[PDB]
Amino acid sequence: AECSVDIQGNDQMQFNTNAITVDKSCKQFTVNLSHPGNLPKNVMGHNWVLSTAADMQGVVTDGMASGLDKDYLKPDDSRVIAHTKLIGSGEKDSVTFDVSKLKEGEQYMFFCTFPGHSALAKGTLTLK
Amino acid sequence: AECSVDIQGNDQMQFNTNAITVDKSCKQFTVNLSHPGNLPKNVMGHNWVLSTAADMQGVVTDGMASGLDKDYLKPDDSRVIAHTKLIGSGEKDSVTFDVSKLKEGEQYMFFCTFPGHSALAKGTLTLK
Amino acid sequence: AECSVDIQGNDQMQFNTNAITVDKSCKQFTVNLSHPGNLPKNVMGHNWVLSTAADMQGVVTDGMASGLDKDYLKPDDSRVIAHTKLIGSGEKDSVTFDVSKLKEGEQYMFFCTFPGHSALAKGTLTLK
Amino acid sequence: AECSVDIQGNDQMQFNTNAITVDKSCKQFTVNLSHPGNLPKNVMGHNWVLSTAADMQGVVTDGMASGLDKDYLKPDDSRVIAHTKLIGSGEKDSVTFDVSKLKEGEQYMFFCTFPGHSALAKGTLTLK
Ligand SMILES: [Cu+2]
Ligand SMILES: [Cu+2]
Ligand SMILES: [Cu+2]
Ligand SMILES: [Cu+2]
Repeated sequence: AECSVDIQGNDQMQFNTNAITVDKSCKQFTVNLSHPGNLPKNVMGHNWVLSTAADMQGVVTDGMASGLDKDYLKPDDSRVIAHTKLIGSGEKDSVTFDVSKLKEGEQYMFFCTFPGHSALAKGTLTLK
Repeated sequence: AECSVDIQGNDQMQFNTNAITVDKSCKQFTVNLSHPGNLPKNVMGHNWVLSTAADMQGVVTDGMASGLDKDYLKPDDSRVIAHTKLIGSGEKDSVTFDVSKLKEGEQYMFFCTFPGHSALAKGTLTLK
Repeated sequence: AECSVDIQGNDQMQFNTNAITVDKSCKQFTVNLSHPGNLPKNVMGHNWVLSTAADMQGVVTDGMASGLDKDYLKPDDSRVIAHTKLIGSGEKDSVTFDVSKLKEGEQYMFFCTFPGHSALAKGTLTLK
Repeated sequence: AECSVDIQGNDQMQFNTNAITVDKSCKQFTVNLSHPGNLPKNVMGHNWVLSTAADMQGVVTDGMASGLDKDYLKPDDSRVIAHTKLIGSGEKDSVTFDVSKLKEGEQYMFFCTFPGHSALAKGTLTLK
């Protein structure tokens, strides 16, 4: 709703939304991430990473290899189209990206690369 | 925001929120349920049912035994503090209840009784 | 035992195993799927689909959108190495595939494509 | 078989079984829990906790509130029949409990109380 959306990751390992639609008339899109819980990020940390559906698995695996101090994301990973930092309850982070990076007819997924969170903390994103 | 909350159950079998806090000032609390996907009621129907944490297994068990035709809810189930109807994508329902029916100190859960849905589609609710 | 395995998917959305080793000496491999429970296909159907971990997410998304008549799988989805049928309480289905469809140094996943189940009904398959 | 069982919690948040049968003639029952993968206790610890299916939601909730130094278990929780302690990969722990604490007929669930894991790491236990 407009060119930005507010996403929350909570203490049950879930995102409040599992589907995002990005309007073609948006030059950029902004994702605002908050964490509505009471748990630290060493325990229940969440980021919002975006890649094609096909790349999801790879990013996730490489990322949990990198650890906390690297936000569970592989540095200079060319498959991550856009991402937030990893936060804990009470923290916030936003990222804006170019909608011209996405393309009509490809399937993208967004998820949390923190170990195992991606089973539930994921959702589709489409250019519409 | 105020004495009411908007909950949405989607196609990935989840609620947008897994924690609700009802303020003591509320005379009545309202829940507005929605189904943002595009899957039908028979495949992915969702309801919002409230019971003490203690009663959740029974309501959910007795409920899935009841069937689609009965919104998967034991008719006249006494353990059910409040509930909506089961809806499919595109539909809505609300339920309002007296806060006098809840008590401080007790633990309640809200959940969906459509077969298997309460594993992910559930949450806590407290009178604070 | 041999080049086959017997797997059950219950009314709680769980397969009875998380991992399947496929011995390199088998020419064909056969999975015999059963569904212990009282819930029907349309409500709790279970299939066993196999793909590389990388292709899984897309198989799932595309299958969700295919409908029951299609066993929630996309017709002629080239990413599906093999699959059973969607079966409900009390039914059985088997499938046999050539182990040459499999390469080692590839991670495989098995899962059910029925709406919302893939988060719980999944496991790994390794050509060992 | 007989009076013990060996279960594993992996790095995908899954137990290697979803059902356990406790022979009514065993006088004590021992559960051996190990943790295969590569991740640590704070990112993916697993404990083995047993309670009636009724009491499960409440033990799980009071548990995550208890913190990692309490193994995500409320102490002296009268609802916990038996439990191991939380362990990371590479670890192991056992618990032997008195089969006279169980009653045939009544349903039991075992599960991990680590934040958001019980949704995936859970199963039933029956006295036979
Ligand atoms: Cu996360
Ligand atoms: Cu539901
Ligand atoms: Cu299934
Ligand atoms: Cu665990």
